[PDB]
Amino acid sequence: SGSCKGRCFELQEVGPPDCRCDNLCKSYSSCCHDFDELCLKTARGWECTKDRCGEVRNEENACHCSEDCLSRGDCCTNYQVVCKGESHWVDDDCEEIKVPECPAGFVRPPLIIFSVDGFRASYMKKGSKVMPNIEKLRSCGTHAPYMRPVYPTKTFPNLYTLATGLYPESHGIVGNSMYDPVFDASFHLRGREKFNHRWWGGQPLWITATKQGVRAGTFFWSVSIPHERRILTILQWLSLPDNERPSVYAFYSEQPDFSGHKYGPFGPEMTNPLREIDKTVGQLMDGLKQLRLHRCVNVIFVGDHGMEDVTCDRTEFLSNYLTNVDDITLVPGTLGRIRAKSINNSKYDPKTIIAALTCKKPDQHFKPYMKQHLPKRLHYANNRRIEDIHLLVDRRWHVARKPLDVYKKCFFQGDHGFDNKVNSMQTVFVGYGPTFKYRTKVPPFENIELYNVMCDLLGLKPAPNNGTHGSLNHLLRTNTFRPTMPDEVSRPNYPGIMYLQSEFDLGCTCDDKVENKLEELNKRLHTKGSTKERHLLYGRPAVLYRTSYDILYHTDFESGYSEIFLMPLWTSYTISKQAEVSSIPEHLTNCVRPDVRVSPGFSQNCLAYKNDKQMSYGFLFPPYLSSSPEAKYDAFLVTNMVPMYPAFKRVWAYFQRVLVKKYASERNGVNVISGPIFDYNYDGLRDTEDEIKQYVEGSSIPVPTHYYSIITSCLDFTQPADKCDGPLSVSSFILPHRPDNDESCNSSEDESKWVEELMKMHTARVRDIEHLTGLDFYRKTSRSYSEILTLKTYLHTYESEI
Ligand SMILES: *[C@@H]1O[C@H](CO)[C@@H](O[C@@H]2O[C@H](CO)[C@@H](O[C@@H]3O[C@H](CO[C@H]4O[C@H](CO[C@H]5O[C@H](CO)[C@@H](O)[C@H](O)[C@@H]5O)[C@@H](O)[C@H](O[C@H]5O[C@H](CO)[C@@H](O)[C@H](O)[C@@H]5O[C@H]5O[C@H](CO)[C@@H](O)[C@H](O)[C@@H]5O)[C@@H]4O)[C@@H](O)[C@H](O[C@H]4O[C@H](CO)[C@@H](O)[C@H](O)[C@@H]4O[C@H]4O[C@H](CO)[C@@H](O)[C@H](O)[C@@H]4O)[C@@H]3O)[C@H](O)[C@H]2NC(C)=O)[C@H](O)[C@H]1NC(C)=O
Ligand SMILES: O=c1nc2n(c3ccccc13)Cc1ccccc1/C2=C\c1ccc(Br)cc1
Ligand SMILES: [Ca+2]
Ligand SMILES: [K+]
Ligand code: NA
Ligand SMILES: [Zn+2]
Repeated sequence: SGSCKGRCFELQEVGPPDCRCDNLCKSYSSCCHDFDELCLKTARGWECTKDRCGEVRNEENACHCSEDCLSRGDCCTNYQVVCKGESHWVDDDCEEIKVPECPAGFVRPPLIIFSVDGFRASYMKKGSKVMPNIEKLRSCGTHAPYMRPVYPTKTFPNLYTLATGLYPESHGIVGNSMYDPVFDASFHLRGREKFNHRWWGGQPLWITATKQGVRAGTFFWSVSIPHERRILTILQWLSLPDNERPSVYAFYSEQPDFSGHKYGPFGPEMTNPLREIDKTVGQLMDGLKQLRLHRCVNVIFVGDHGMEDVTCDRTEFLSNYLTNVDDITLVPGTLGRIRAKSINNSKYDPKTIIAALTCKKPDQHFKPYMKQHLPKRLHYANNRRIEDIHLLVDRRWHVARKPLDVYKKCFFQGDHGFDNKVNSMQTVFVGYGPTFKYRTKVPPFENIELYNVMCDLLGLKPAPNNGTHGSLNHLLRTNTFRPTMPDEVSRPNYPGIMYLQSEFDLGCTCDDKVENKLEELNKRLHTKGSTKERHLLYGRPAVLYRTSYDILYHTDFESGYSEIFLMPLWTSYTISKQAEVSSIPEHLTNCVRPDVRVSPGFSQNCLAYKNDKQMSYGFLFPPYLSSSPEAKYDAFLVTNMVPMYPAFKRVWAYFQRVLVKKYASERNGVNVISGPIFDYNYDGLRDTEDEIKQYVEGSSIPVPTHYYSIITSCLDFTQPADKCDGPLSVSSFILPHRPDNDESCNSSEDESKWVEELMKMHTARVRDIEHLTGLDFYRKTSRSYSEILTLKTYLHTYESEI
């Protein structure tokens, strides 16, 4: 029942039930009666015209062109241009901002986040003729060719990842629609439930700012408040006295996502929304220039996801695959999440659901997965709000439950939400200001990294998050943060020859007993690690947890062998361009040899594989790439051996026999690090031994859930991988270790038609492998630590050129 007299867009929300005057009161139905009148003035528009100059202050107007307006901080943004012969910010040549140029009483440069919904990366080039302000920010500041959103590429997961540096599985907003079985409640876009704190995990920037005594603009805007009013409110706040003025502000545009849904990413109707966005960027920058803040403020221009072409006719229906579609609830669209419609119903069975959706039609436009089998690069499993069954939907398609759902809910021509590697889902980043570099292009990066940077730009300490602090230092002219290498926790043992053959009772056999001062002196040095400079190019990986392990040297490879897990944690080898592929000689098919540097009790044994009818075994260093007939015997040590389902042996064998040699050919040598991963609780983090759910039958040999490889070479491919003088190039994958090849609909064909495709799907960052293994790679290089962190966050996507 109170008033907004003197409180328009107040910075601290008042306590109920007293009427509010902040930028969120409309959204709550709690604004004061006089809010529209005082706080949402519209009279005469947003632009000073040639006959408003010098006017007599009329308080009814949206903005002002009177003489006192500069003092009141409430001029129209073009006031100086129309009235005082000033130029627009965009018409001025851009001058490097080598230091902040701020008015007295600014403790730090303000940060302004300008986030735009559905702003696809290619808009920067394709719409460049109609966005001269955005294009000036882009070419004068720092920009990436594009920014990778998180999965699912929806609005709320992505804007909250931008604010927290966390994966949605961690922050808890895992879609635009959710059901939380613990709270027994649902989250929807439309509604009031979305405003309930318990949905929102982690610690977003504005709460981080406040706990550390940095004042934050009320970030969020009720939808009806026009963009021009949003801008003038931000400029008004920038004129508050120093003890009241916030240090960070956010502006959000519903465009071009809104129009993109109706017309498609490139519909001719899309030119106008892009013009309007630019017009708003113009207004801000002219307003900052009026305030003399245009060389003081850091501006971030940032999208949450792109937009793809999607129409009604490209819908796949679960009714065409399942009889009894009514026993399920589907969260539909560009992804699918399936649960049981009722919990008292216990004839529902997920195993049978997946089977009925697996490779059922020649042209099938979605693939079912249990969430824990999804590619690890999506990080989309460790949350009770993520349904066990998940449908990865092809770009350009929708999934729905029944046809009735589509024609009664064509209407739309664009959508988003797909796999975050998809070109059309990529978005933008431009940073402009004293803290950002001048005319700098940086490589593409993931939006999870920005929370640390925004914290850096504000002199704040980030809450723990999924960014890699320091990986984006190359954006910044000056950085608060200088990262340091984590300390090694366990140091290795270097065993010598300690055991006699006959002490081993492993049920292993080898046709080996056919073999001299020449090459026994040589193999002695091979076991001391003579060729180790060749095979271990960037130093040994550090182990960052408490464990017992051995470094084992060989002619062709080096490994860190775990006495706890009975297998290597990592194996490292170099394959030059000139190296040859040989076969496994017939007599050595089944050869496994005891390793006399490791005790029987810390060794695997061949019997358990004999007795485990579902489980076989493979090697980490591939015997196919042994450098000589003699070196080949090393490849058959029991300590190079790991458990593999026969179905996965097809995959692995093809990688080792064919793909490794191909990459060495194409890249001029490669260094390969391979190993097992254990993630039974699907949290993207290394399991301890008491978390292992599967052992090779009647033995303490744990079964990995995944196998990784990290393949490194020289970015300058004219240099060989073992002789690189410069930056490195990397690709990695995390392959799921599965007893069938149901994932690949073409598996019954030759490996040359499906294996590489599978590997591409399971591409990973070296950083993903680090979390999953507790190792730290690239410890000894000539490169700067910041450059290495960037390499570790790199993802090889196998999409074409944007
Ligand atoms: C990406 O980055 C993130 C963030 O860094 C990584 O996620 C973190 O990972 C940690 C290790 O897994 C995990 O540690 C947990 O913490 C449990 C308690 O956590 C609660 O408190 C958190 C802190 O909030 C406060 O933050 C600051 C301090 O920093 C304070 O000043 C404030 O006061 C804040 O309140 C909080 O973040 C967390 O939030 C979760 O839950 C909320 C409400 O339910 C949700 O809103 C929110 O979304 C979070 O939910 C996520 O996390 C949970 C798992 O925590 C997950 O299930 C969800 O899916 C979702 O993803 C909490 O409120 C603590 O219980 C754990 O301790 C157990 O394990 C240790 C092992 O050392 C034992 O020693 C210990 O005794 C204990 O075991 C006992 O309980 C066990 C299980 O119940 C049981 O088995 C056993 O028998 C024992 O009795 C552990 O320390 C962080 O919580 C987590 N943080 C976040 C934000 O998720 C993530 O790993 C990264 N991803 C990758 C791939 O790298
Ligand atoms: O005015 C709005 N601000 C926002 N959203 C709106 C959605 C509809 C109408 C208005 C709004 C969606 C959103 C979701 C989750 C987290 C932040 C935001 C958000 C801005 C933002 C601020 C700071 C950062 Br950092 C990132 C995003
Ligand atoms: Ca785990
Ligand atoms: K077997
Ligand atoms: Na198959
Ligand atoms: Zn949208």
